[PDB]
Amino acid sequence: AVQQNKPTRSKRGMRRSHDALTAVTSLSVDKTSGEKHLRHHITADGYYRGRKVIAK
Amino acid sequence: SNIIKQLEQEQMKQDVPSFRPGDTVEVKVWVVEGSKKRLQAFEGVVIAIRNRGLHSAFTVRKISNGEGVERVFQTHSPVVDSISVKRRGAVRKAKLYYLRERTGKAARIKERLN
Amino acid sequence: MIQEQTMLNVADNSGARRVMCIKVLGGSHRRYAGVGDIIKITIKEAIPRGKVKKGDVLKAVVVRTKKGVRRPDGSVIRFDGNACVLLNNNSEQPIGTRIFGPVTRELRSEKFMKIISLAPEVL
Amino acid sequence: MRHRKSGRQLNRNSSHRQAMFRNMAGSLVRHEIIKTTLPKAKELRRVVEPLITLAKTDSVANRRLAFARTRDNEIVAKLFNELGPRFASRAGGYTRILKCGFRAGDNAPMAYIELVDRSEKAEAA
Amino acid sequence: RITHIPTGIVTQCQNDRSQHKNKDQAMKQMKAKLYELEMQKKNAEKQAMEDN
Amino acid sequence: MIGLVGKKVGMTRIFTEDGVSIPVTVIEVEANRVTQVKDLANDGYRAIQVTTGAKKANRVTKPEAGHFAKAGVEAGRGLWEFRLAEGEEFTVGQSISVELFADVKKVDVTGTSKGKGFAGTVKRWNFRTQDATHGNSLSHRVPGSIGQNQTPGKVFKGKKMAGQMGNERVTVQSLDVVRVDAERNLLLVKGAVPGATGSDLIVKPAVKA
RNA sequence: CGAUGUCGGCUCAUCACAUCCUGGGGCUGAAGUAGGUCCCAAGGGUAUGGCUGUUCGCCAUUUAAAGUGGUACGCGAGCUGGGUUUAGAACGUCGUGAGACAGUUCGGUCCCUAUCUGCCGUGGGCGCUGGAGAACUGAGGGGGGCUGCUCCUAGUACGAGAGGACCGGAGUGGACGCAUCACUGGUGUUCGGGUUGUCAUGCCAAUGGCACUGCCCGGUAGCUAAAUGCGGAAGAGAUAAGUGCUGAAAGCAUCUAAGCACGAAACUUGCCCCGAGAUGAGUUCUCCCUGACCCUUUAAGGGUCCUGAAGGAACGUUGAAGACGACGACGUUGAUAGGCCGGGUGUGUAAGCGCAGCGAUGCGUUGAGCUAACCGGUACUAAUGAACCGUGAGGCUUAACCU
RNA sequence: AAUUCCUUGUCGGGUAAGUUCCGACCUGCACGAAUGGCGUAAUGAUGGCCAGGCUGUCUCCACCCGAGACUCAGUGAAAU
RNA sequence: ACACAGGUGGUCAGGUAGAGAAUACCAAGGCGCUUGAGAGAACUCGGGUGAAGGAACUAGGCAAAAUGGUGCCGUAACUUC
RNA sequence: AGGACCGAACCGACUAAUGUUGAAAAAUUAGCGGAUGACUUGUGGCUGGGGGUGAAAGGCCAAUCAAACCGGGAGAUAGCU
Repeated sequence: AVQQNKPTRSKRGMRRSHDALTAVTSLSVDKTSGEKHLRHHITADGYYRGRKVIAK
Repeated sequence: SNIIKQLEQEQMKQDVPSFRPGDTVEVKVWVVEGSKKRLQAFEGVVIAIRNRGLHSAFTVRKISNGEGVERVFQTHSPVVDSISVKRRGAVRKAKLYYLRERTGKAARIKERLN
Repeated sequence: MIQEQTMLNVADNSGARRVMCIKVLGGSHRRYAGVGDIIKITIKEAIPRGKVKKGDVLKAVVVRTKKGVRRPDGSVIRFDGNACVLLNNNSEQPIGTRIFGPVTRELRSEKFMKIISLAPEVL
Repeated sequence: MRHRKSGRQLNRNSSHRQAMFRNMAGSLVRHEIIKTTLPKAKELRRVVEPLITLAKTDSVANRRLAFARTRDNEIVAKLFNELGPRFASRAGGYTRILKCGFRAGDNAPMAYIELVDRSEKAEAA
Repeated sequence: RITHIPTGIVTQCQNDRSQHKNKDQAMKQMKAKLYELEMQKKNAEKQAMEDN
Repeated sequence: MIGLVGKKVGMTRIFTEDGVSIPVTVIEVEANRVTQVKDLANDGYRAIQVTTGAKKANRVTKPEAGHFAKAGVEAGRGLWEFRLAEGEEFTVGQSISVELFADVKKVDVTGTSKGKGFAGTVKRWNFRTQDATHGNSLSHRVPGSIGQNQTPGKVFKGKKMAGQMGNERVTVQSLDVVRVDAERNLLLVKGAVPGATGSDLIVKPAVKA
């Protein structure tokens, strides 16, 4: 099964209307270190909701 | 639920004997022989017991006029009048479905004796 | 659940020994006979002399099944083999004058009252 | 349909699953804290916490029953003589799952799964 | 396939390509095979009457 | 007539004295507080609107809250209209209970079927499979032809095909009531009603015989 | 002719009516039962096997009935490949021969990841004129619509007898559909047990790995049919053929011209489902926002400041919801999942120690030990303060009341 | 009949029902004696038919275990 | 044509079971096959189990199921013995 | 003893399913036939195109065969597209 006419560059864009990424809406800031991070994730320097949970 | 647990155990008979598989068991049963209402016995070996509170049941194999009959009973039915253990069997399993193939000397069960 | 091509033993004394079902009667597309149901049959084995011969086509009534019957309280009777009583094709009375093995209350009607006399045991 | 069904298949077969969680349990009891994919960690809870609960009671039968589910005597030692004592009071819920981010190689969601009581002198020694 | 509804005697033809040949051929055999059950009534109502 | 909104607790059975086992669904119909009443004047049709159970004060929204306050009544796990016969009359705030099915002989239970997800034509529509062997080539449970060619050259609307099955409103009609139990807030109907345990159920009297 | 792949079978259908059954009628060489024939009627229904590649047909046994046609003699980018239609070989036959036969016979590669239309499902955007959260109405659309046998009516009507009803009521079947898991069952490589070979944990004992889950035996929850609940309706409207009543034109007659009544599974409703994108974008309830300032080409105009509501989304724990989205529950003022406790269920009397036995083994401790998805509890673990989107009373014209 | 058009010849056997099979008949369209005739134990991934066993082949499908399908990340074709 | 499930002569021959160079589990030794991570729909692929029935399937028992070892007893027509 | 029997290696290729822009321009998985011989296999050699070789299928002769491949006559000829 295969096309009988070339699809336009119109239809190609129309299809890709939905291909776009949602950006991460906003970042939690930690109370201790003041670092920014993903909600519910530890920080780049090992903090989560106050306490240092990693030795790094 | 505790809603269903309470509707069931206002129906459960209090007075059922302990019996376990291998036990030979006579089970009496209201039949309507007409418009009259007789008891009819049914002796044989208990091959299988389901335990589910009210839904609890048990299967009984006998050899009746040269012909094998199982009969499942629903324990807590009023059709079952009474249950009554003749002989106590000594078997390792919970289900004696291997008795279906066997007849006679093979399908003997040891008595438990204790 | 007797159906076309099922082989049954014969409960009566009529002459036959094995028979094969060949219709389930009483409907279009009807799949199964259970107990107390009429089926058309043919005779396969038959003992050397007796009322009926091999190849005879006639009716029977199913009186025991392995699948089992059910009773109103949830109880099941299963048997260990499928079985039937041979009948005349037209009157639909029994041919056999004795009946071997136990049978059931599901027969208990106007029609098969002759059998539940002759049975050794009704369960 | 999987209406009301526990377990995660994890794109493996039952004998591979079984053995993974044997190794992964053992790794956690040795080190008290591992990095692993989120969904594996969540299924490591349902294996580890039953061993810790087993070792609250010492016996011999229990030791052997633990050794049937670990196959490592260094582990059952540490379960019975170091974590049965530590979590004597605690009624379940011995393991914490923290989410890091995402494994560079294949963009998988990662997560630490530590034990709850961690004074920090039993990974090296 | 012609068939006589009174008796039960049938015929065919299908040697030909043309349906109309096959029909008028099978009409011939149907004439013959109804003439043949004039002989088997005629001959069996001699030897009915001639036996007694 | 109106009916009530309950909850499929689950199934069990009732042995009668004469022998029989009746299989029953159990339906908890804790009592249905009327909120709103509708009337030929304002709404253009006659109907009540009822609620049941409890929401938690915080998990209610401000536009819900005000609707329930207006009536008088504590908030419940949703809302549900019922139309009204000639002569029937309910004021607001007027807890209807399962005593309404005291005299009633049959009912018409209605809620959401279980959720099978994406279902194939065999499961969904009872399409009979094809041969498992004698040469079949990647076509054991697929649905065969879907038309003709060229006339009419298109597949007709409402062709039975695969796709979502269940999770849909469903009625069952003319279920015998076995027991009503005012004190435990119950209702035991013979047989089987749609939905999972926990699902909500609109129970009405039988529209038919 | 720079290809429109063939009979039959499978799967899935769909329309016509010249109706096979069920429904309504008229005539009968219609006593009754049972038939014959014609008119209306397309709602639903409308076999299984033996033989053959077969369609067709014959035969067996059912059925209320096994209707006739159209759709590329419906359906191979859906299946099959028996038949026919390549190359091998053989028989009969024709030909001097190569070879040939709408003669027969054995054997013989069936590709395609779906762009557009269409169909089944499921979302995003915008719109519906301030924004939000609920519940509805119902324009329109879809599903469903089958029927047997037994009993009463009654051995009454009918008939010389043989036999034997309509009309109406009651019960129990077949087939088809929807739901469900309480029962009977199936499954249950996540629960328990037995057992072969072998390797390991130092060895004994006890365990584990591998051998299709090694082979087996039971089996929880879920899913499920063979399991068990329910369904087809009554009724109403307007009609078909048909039957009539009054009744002229045509002093009578006439169902018809005016007028009036009946009249069927068809039609419109009644039952079930979808349904305001019904752009003709409907209704009802509740909730939220009640600030300054400046400029230009002065208008449903542009900008700066303070303000950020209702609610929403996002994130997390998740679900009898699920391809993904979506839908539902919960997020510490918390039972949303995991663990934990207790129960339940399943397996069937663990290990260890003791006793008996030369030993395998047996007994005692012991209905022991273990026990998934279940029921009931329990904040032990994880569901974080926040941030993010969404504003600031909502156009003009005309009328009707209220000032 | 690997040969018979008419032909599903006729008769018998086997099946509830057998255009195939087996035994016969002879009306051999158009068998026939080394382009061999008629027979034949054994042999055959050879053609036809029947029976026991066994079965999800089917009545009529149900559930389960794995690999893809689907979602995310990286790479990235083709006929037309 | 590829870092291709194909093809390629000769030699060596450990343990336990076993007739065996078959098959299972292992030693010596060597590998985890150069995309992963989730999910647990239809449908397809490769497997397992199945109530009652048992070839009714079909062109045809195609496919699947079943049979299966050693020793001992016992074994028909027909036969070129 | 045997163109004897069962059955691995080795030689083959009957059935099915998969694959059919493949893992593969003929394979894979599960079964299947021969397996002391008219067997099988390595190395080297001979036979050449109207010629070879053929337990014969018009089979094979470098993925090509009712007349190989490479170059030449050669811009063959084409009342056809």
